[PDB]
Amino acid sequence: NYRSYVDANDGYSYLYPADWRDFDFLGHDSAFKDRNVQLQSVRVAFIPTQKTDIRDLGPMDEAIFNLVNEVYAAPNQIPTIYEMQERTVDGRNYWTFEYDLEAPGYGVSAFATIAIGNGRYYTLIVTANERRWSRLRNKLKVVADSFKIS
Amino acid sequence: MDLPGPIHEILMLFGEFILLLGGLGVVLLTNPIYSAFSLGLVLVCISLFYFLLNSYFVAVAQLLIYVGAINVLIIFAVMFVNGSEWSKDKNYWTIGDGFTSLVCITFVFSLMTTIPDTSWYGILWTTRSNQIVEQGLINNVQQIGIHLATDFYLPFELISIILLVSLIGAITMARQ
Amino acid sequence: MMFEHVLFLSVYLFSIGIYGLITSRNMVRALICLELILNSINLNLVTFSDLFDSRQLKGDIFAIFVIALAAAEAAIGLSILSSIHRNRKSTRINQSNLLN
Amino acid sequence: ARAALELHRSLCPLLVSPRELEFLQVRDPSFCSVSMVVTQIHYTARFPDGTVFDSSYKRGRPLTMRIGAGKILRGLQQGIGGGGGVTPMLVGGKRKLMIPPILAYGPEPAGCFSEAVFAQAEMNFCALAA
Amino acid sequence: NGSFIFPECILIFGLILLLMIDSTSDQKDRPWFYFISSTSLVISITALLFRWREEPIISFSGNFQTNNFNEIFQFLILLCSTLCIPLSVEYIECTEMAITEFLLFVLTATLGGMFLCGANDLITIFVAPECFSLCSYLLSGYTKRDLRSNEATMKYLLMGGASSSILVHGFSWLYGSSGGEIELQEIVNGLINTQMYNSPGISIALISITVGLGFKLSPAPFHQWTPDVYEGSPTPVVAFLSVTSKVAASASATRILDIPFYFSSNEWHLLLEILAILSMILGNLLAITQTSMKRMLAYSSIGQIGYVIIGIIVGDSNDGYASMITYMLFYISMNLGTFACIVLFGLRTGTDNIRDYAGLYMKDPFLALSLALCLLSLGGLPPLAGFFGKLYLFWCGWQAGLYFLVSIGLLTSVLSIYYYLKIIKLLMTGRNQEITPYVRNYRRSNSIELSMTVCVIASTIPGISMNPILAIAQDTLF
Amino acid sequence: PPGTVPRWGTRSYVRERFFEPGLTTEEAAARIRQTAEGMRTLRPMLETMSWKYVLFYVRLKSKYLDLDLTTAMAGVPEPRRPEYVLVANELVDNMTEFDRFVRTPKVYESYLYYEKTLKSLDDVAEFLG
Amino acid sequence: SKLELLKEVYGLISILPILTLLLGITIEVLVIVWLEREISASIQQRIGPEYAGPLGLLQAIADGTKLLFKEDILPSRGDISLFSIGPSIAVISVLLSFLVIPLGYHFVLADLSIGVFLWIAISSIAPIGLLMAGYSSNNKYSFLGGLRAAAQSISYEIPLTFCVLAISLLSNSLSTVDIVEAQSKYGFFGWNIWRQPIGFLVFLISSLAECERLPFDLPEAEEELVAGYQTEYSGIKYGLFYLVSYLNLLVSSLFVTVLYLGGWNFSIPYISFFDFFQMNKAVGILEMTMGIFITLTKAYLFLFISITIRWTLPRMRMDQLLNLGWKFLLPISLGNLLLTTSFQLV
Amino acid sequence: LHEYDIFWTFLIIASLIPILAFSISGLLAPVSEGPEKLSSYESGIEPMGGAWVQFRIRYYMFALVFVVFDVETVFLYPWAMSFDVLGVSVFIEALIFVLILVVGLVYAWRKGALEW
Repeated sequence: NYRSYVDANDGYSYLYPADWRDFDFLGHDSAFKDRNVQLQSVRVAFIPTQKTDIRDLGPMDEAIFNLVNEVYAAPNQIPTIYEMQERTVDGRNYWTFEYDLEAPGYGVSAFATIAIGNGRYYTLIVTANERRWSRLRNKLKVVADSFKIS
Repeated sequence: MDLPGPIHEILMLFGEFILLLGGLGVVLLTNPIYSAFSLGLVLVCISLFYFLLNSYFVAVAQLLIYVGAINVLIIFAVMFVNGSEWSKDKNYWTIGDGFTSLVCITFVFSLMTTIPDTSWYGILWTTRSNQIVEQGLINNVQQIGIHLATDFYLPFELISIILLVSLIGAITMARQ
Repeated sequence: MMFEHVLFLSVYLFSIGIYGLITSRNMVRALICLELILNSINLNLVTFSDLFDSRQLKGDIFAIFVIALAAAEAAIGLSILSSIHRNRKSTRINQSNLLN
Repeated sequence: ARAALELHRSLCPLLVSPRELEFLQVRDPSFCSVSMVVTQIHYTARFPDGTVFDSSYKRGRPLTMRIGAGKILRGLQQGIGGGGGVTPMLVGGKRKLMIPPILAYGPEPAGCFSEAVFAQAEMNFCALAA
Repeated sequence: NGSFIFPECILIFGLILLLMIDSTSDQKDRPWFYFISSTSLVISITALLFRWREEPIISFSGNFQTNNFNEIFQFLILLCSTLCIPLSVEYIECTEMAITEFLLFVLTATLGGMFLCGANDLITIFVAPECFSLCSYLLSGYTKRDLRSNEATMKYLLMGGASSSILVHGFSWLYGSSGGEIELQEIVNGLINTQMYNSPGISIALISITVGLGFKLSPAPFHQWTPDVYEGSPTPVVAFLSVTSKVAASASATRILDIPFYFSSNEWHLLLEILAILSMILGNLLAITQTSMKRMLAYSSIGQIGYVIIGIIVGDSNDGYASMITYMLFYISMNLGTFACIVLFGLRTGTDNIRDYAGLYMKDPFLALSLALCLLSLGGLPPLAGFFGKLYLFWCGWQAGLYFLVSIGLLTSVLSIYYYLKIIKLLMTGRNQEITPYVRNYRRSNSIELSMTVCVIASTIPGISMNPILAIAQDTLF
Repeated sequence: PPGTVPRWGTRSYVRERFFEPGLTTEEAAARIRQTAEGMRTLRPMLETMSWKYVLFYVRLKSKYLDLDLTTAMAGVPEPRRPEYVLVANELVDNMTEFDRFVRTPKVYESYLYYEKTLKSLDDVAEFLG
Repeated sequence: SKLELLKEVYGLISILPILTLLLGITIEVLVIVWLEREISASIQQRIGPEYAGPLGLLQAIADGTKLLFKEDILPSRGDISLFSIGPSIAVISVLLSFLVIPLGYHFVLADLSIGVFLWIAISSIAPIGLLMAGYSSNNKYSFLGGLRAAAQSISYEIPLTFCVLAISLLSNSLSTVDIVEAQSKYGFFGWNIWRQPIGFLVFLISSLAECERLPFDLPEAEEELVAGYQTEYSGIKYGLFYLVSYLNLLVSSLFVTVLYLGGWNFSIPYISFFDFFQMNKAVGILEMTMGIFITLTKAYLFLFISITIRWTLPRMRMDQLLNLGWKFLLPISLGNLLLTTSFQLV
Repeated sequence: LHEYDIFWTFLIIASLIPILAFSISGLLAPVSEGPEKLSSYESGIEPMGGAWVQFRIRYYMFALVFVVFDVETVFLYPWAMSFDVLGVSVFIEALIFVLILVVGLVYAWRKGALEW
């Protein structure tokens, strides 16, 4: 929202609002987390995958569902996929989408995004506990509405 | 999370050889206070076994609730048993020593030959979905933190009254 | 040898825990060996919940409960030890067979 | 250990429809679907060609499992609760499956001093809910 | 957020009230809580009356249980506690011991037993036996100035620690071999997707479980702990144990052995049999040579009578469980009657050994008659209830093929007739110069009378009125 | 389509490799080729961060492919086999680094090697057969 | 080939920073003993350890070297079986606690999400070593002299736990770095010592007896028998006990300041020290030394407070100490948690 | 929860520290003191003999109540960590939990257990 950090990994350049004590979770090269609450904002991880622009991994609504329900999931959860949108800001064909992972208690949410440009399929994510997900949704989307590469 | 590398089995064998001597000290030495201190050594070297495997809570708690409270309580207790230095020399007590050292070894042989016939490293492949979840983003004090109260509600609600009844009974009994 | 060498030490403790129990003469030693057996079973339990069952820990919680009940039993037994040593002025276990 | 004896029939089906992941085949759909809850089915598992290595009928009550949370072969959980492109089996339904070896144990067996399943196998099922 | 614990939440409420009253009130408690606890018990029984004819609905996150068969035992344990408390009020009253925490202990042990009757969780079914055993070394030793009450705490705590240890080790072996699973129903799945079922392992986790089970209900090869404790602890807690421990253990055993052990039938059906054939023999021979009443009762009414209950668990195709329920319902009454009579006479005189019951028919004939009735019923004579109990236990159990267990049962019942008729003979006598100066000074004469008289006619009527009981006990599927 | 040959699993890794001594040439040629189609199944388990199997499987398959590669390569065509030894270096250093990039869990390097670890193993077994 | 292990012989571990921490903690021990011997015995008195150079800056290590030789005696009854085993547990119980203690912006030795829990667990292992040492001999003045302290120490960890938890529930973490993270918001308004002073009081009063303050009430009155279970312990033994005492004091001060105060936060929030200038050039060593600076001074304040309190109250007897630890601190240290539950309910 | 290798190195180093110090003292030490050396100090009476000095009757109750009241904390920690993560049900559950032992402590206070 307010700060703007490339995070010097020569790739992404995304936004993160506030203090964000800057953890190192497991998705390397960047992370940011709040203080008072748990299950907080952006993490981003790299992968090598020598394919081309995301439009090659299949149709949008199917390649999105084969991983919002098989990777970003757990057999002790129920996922629910809401709206999804392509970006095409530099021909990279990003795939921004907001989904929920309901659990016995958790119920986390997400605004995942994906790229395929010269960095081979490295993704973003955001999250917050469900009890408060409603009040700051539009604060996190502009976060996801920042992902571009170089 | 994971472990350094081939340094693993070194610490494994070291701790095993320490714990064996610890147990032998627990069971052999006649002076009860030496036995209790060797028991404390056994329990700290098994807390280190718990910590080596990447289970953190059940290690540090086990170190706090046993290597602390229980051992000092037992030390206080050994201040009530007078008369030590019994017989010695190769099964000091009656032939019951030999009979035990026989039946226990039979028990060993049975279980210690049952175990090295089950391909544990093959029983791990058949379950590649259990330890494949991690709930998506969690650390190992929140795993227990939540999964203790989201489905293990009844025993957690129960243990408290057990503790209270044990306290009341202990005070009513120990007091003359 | 992580998953394999530890279990090879469970029995090699459990057995000992029983032996010290049987050949015990003083009450405190019997209680020590009892605690030792409970810790043996605890150790045999935890490793199973680290190889597998990492989605929802089913062993570590059970280990916690076992430790709690072990502490409760170790309290109650010593409390009984207080009263017995009050009644008779010696706690030699194998020299009380007036109930047979 | 390894295979033992049994005896049964199969109620010969139509031709299987793979549906891009497994081998699907339907025999009789009857009453109603099942959510992510405990179920109770009766199975009779084969080898690829002829052999039978277990059957729920070889014991008492047919076993009870969980359809909806990963606790069983991915092939089954796809072919009983209903997978992508496959309708779920009814309460009193009855279906037949041929499980490819990727949705199964995979290319390593389950040993007990003798692997109880041929290494890198792909088996068959005749699953009838109850 | 659930009413399936409310039968136990009421008990918890009563527990908290009983603990509070001693903290707040001064001295108005002694006959007050004596009925305030009975209020909690009868209210819990009324709450359980609601769930008659209910569904097999699963528990909180699927933890303990809620079906018909389990509900039967859940009510039966409450019945035992309701009948037992009036006994274990006046007894400890006439010992100048604190009474509040005794009733608290009894209530908490009953709570543990009630929770145990379900517990399809593999962890709850471990804490609950401790919630029932941790509240047992206290009662079984809750006369500190006595000496025997310490022996029957040492050689009860050591044994009940070792056995629970063996049991939980078997549980750990099962959790391991099962690919990781706790829910009792969901083991035969998980023990298959992990193909390690037919292998060694399970064969060990079956014996290391059956042994820990046996110790809790004491068949012959592990009966060692029972004869001592039953003599060393006060008689009311002896009765309480010898009824509710057996009920809870036999309620847990059938579920822990039938649900997760479909396949191993032919390898534990035999096993339990080896226990039963011994339990109904070694628990009778010694019973002949006894001279103490409590120890003879330990031998006969427990060392043996825990035989024919099991005598159908092996031979069960769900056509027998009704007979187990009926025999338990008969045994509770035919055992609490004689324990009430024994408590009453012992308090009134001050002796336990058999040789002092002489002449008791002449001094007070009502008590002698109400004790002879229950003893003969235990013997199993036709017009009484124990006869029909043993009968319907055999008639379904001979109807299931196995022959070399019914014959032994009948033979050991004939053998058991001996000491019953011995004490009966010692009742009826008039040789004035033989009766010791114990029954000679007996001022003959509420609670204990009421319990003894309403527990003894239930040892004669149901044996002839078992038709509705039978029609009720047939709807058990667990 | 009949059953298959277990071919010496059967043990608890203290019976095997310590107490049941036996390993013949062209039999290690089975383990070598098996850990190729074997180690090619962790890709889904590297997609989702299951950092607890990507260590146990690697340790086991390595300690198995750290003795076969020394026995099997003695039994390839011995007239011309320096390359069949000039591959074991790669096929056992790529994995020795794979084991580094899983201990302190990374993602980029872990997956960049989880392809360049199998890409080689299809060539060690290639010189065998 | 790769016969056994190529890069895994010994070149994966470096022991430089651990030895730097060792040197730092030893130097700080010298500093704190100088503080004591120069402030406690100089309020209305003469100067402290003079004549050891300009001041006693060398006096501390001089006493250390003197104690080094001192011909360890090893009395007859009881031997190396438990004598040398005694103070080892004591010294390790406080030495290992230095792991999760931070010092400044990105200077923690291990993240260790179970950090403060590990500290609480390692704080309750010393009584074992104290009982062992006090019983390693046979005569009195060491058996009961150690029994008293081992017993009274047990009567205080419960308030320690119910004050550490009343901060873990505020920071929603168990690693010190995240604790100071949840505290660098408002510079000093957000400091927990103002948000939960009722817990800080209990923690501070308990810290005294937890690090053996006071073990003897008077410069003439002994440590309740003749000395605190360290009579026969002549040379490096009494040296190690002196150490472990000062180290318990240090760890307690550092933990109370890293919990209830801003750890390495200035009086103005820690992130705000960068934004108001629009650019930074070489803030690395500046922030490192300033994290050692703004943190060690806060604990120094508590060192001085304890030094002053040493000469203001007659430390109670172990007939009142148990009463205070049990019937006074426990109720309020529970009630503060009961309050902060609804306080953090939002 | 990433790398406890620093923890292991610190463990081995700080466990070598005491034996290192003892051995260093032993190397440069005097091989002397063949005196009596069989009596400890602050007892210029050269006394010897005695036992049954326990007074465990009082401190044993303190030890017991502590051992029982300790288990509260290792159950509270998984709850204290999972407050905001979960809802407010765990709040009521842990309140019931802690209140049980508050009642227990009230009882131990009223009836004389925590004494001189």
